[PDB]
Amino acid sequence: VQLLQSGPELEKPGASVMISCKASGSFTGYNMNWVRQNIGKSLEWIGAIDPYYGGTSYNQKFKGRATLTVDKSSSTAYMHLKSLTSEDSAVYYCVSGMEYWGQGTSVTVSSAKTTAPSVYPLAPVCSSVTLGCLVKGYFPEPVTLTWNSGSLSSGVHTFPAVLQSDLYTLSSSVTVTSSTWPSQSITCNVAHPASSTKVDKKIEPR
Amino acid sequence: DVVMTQTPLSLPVSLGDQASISCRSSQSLVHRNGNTYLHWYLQKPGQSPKLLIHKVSNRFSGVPDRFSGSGSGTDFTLKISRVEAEDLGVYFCSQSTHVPPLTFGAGTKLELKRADAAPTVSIFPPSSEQLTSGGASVVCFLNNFYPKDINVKWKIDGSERQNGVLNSWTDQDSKDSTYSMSSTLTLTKDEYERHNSYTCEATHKTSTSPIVKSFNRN
Amino acid sequence: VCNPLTGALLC
Repeated sequence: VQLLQSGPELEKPGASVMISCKASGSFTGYNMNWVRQNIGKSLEWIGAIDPYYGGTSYNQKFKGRATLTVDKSSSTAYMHLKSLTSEDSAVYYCVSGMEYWGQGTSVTVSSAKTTAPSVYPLAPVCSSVTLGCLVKGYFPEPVTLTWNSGSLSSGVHTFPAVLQSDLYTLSSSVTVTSSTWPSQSITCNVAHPASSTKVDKKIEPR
Repeated sequence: DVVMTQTPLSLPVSLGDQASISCRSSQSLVHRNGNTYLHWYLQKPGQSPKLLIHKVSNRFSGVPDRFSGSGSGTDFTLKISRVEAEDLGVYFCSQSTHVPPLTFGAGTKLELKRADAAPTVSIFPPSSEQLTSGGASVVCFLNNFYPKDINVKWKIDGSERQNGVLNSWTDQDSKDSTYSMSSTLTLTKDEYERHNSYTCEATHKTSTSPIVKSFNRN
Repeated sequence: VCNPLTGALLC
């Protein structure tokens, strides 16, 4: 059993999204259930549909703002989620009979259009040294961040992006020996393809 | 709706340990028809949940012998004998007795134990480039610490600033079992220029006192 | 439809 869900969605507050779940490997023998996973990993069951006959049951919290359907010609289930707000920025799973889960579909709710980040080098104040890079104010995910074009990979912490006031921020630290920097160059490389952003920021002593 | 309380919510163990997770429901999960629709899922990092145990104690297809489910009525337990790396992730209990809605426990994170480690704290003034923008972000990294719980405050000229803080935390490091955190304080450039002393302050199990890193703006 | 994990759901 395999459940293939559609890719990431991006909407403004108030809008709706329609996400799909293509099943393979008896489509009509299992109710298709839908479950939200919120940011702190909690799970909330939204509802389910009987695909032969089309009956539905909803979590009352979602009733009236989510609609489940199927297409038997293509063994595909759908969820239409309306009334989007910031609480709906989450991962949505289809689940066949509560037994087998799809890979999930991300929905991000923000008032922002596609926005380019600013990228800042973080040099230390003034045996090991920690340097940083700040990627401030972009939308949507993802960005790619490397150090020295991927050559410098150990001693790195690149933090998950966080959405705040409609835009993402991400940061990265790298720790190297004092014999390495500033005597050898260290540059953070950032790409945000959605905004046609591609920047290299050399870490220079202040 | 049925409230499913899991304890602990974080469970650090050593490789090869026995792990035990409790799940208590706010009402009985034994249905009129005799069945107890209590199931357990595991979500490994980066993956979707997978069914482990169904109907209290039945192992699903392909699930190792070392997972066992027990309990009855309102009190359930999952036991994971000989924990290995592939077992690490978030365990959820779920009930389908009283529906709609199906409900779930909050998730218990099975994580690795190691020795306590104080964070390595680094603070970064705004870059000269950002200053030309009229915004000012100050960044603090609190890296490679254990245990996971940490609390960070920004103090400006000796006074806490709560607004404008963006925090992010890594999952447990796969190689050394530590945790890391980034905190970024964003101010306008004019606010930034009204004060001179910037401090990142953490509390953590490793010290009785605040852990601090500071700079002066000039 | 009646499914074993879900009891009375849609059943």
